Amino acid sequence: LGGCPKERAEISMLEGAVLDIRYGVSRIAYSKDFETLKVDFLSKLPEMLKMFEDRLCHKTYLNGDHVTHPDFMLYDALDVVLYMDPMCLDAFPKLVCFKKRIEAIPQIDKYLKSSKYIAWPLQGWQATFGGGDHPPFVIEKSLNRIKKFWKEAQYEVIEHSSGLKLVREWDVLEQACKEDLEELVSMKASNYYKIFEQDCLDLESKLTKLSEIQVNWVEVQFYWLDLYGILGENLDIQNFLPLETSKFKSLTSEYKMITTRAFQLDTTIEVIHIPNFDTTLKLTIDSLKMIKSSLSTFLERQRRQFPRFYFLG
Amino acid sequence: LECGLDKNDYFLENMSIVMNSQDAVPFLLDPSSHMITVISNYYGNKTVLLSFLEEGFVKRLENAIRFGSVVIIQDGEFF
Amino acid sequence: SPILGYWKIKGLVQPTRLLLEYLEEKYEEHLYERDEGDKWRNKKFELGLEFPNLPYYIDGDVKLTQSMAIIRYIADKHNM
Repeated sequence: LGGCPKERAEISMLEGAVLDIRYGVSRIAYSKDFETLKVDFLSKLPEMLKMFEDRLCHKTYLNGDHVTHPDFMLYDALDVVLYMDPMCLDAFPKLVCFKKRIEAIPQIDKYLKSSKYIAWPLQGWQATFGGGDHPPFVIEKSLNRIKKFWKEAQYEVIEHSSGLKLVREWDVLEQACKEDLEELVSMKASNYYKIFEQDCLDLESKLTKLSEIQVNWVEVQFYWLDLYGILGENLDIQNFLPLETSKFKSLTSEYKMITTRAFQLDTTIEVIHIPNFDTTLKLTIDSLKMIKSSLSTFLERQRRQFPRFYFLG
Repeated sequence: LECGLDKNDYFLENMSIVMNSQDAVPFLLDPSSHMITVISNYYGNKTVLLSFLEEGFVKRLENAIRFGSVVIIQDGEFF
Repeated sequence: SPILGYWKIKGLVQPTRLLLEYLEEKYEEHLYERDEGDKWRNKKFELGLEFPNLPYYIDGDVKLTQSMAIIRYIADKHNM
């Protein structure tokens, strides 16, 4: 326990700070949200590990040059948190040492490798974190990175000269969707995904629908922006094309409400939950193609009347 | 043979060499890409085809490694 | 005057604070009021504590945060 009241109380102060970490585990472990609470735990973890790297400066083990109990506490914690993150210690080398030091005690090391030693779970089977029969698999680690990415989705929004606000930098989210969709397809090849698999099928249906609306929306954004140069601004051109400009403006109202409704949601994934979005955009792009096609018929019928116009472009 | 390996004694020995020893990655050279289908028939669903030239190569193989996919890389010249 | 930093609240200092007042031992507070989030973030960094947290107490070379480390200290300084 120590050689005196002082060294015994020193070892107990370490006990306290170690429990502020062993307990920190249990506080996020029972939650059904745990996979999303881990995020804030692993962010704080660095600041906590650091303090241990310092304690290990000018000392051989926690609480001194004669090895004390807190070092075996942190070793249990470490054993458990390395499963939660394999890279948690790499940023604190002096603790990675302290850890290997404990594990280096010949008798201890021989034990961990012995047959009576249980490789996993961490907690009682009932716990959310570290429960059940079998250690992760990675299937979990990847699916959690997917859900994390989709609750952080952000679109650069920039309004142009008139009313409507535009989405800049399409490709990045557009790419991410594709990549994460392909990841779920490769998860089907895995053996350990079977009932864990049902969830992925739900996430697959959510994202396949998100790429469905991703495709149509970029087309509308492009084709409207092109046609706005052509008819949205001048008086003279809209005078020549009456039914065309009256019908452009009617779609311009709809899309203005569709964007501002979708942008204020503040989650790109949340967009699939909006009523009739795939149907709306599919129909808008069809009408946008009819306007571009009608301009095309006018220009060529104009050109055919004074052939020179063929020269112009 | 059922997959569509040629009757030739040469091509039998070759397929033996490819399969039987895997302690090392095998490099299959064939002008007629009939061999890319042979391995596909053997592994079926598990068969994922990639190429050193395609863009998402870097990540797609990482998905292939994580969940036990059998991978064939279409352009071995470039590596 | 020896100093305890915390919210203007019982918070994590409450039993410790009582003990101190029991031994009529002198000290003062750095209190972050209800609309005073800034006052905390203002001292959050300058505390010289082995663990950042509130409360933090600093007196006779006793630099502490973490309710346990703190309380135990005062307690031990009196064999109590």
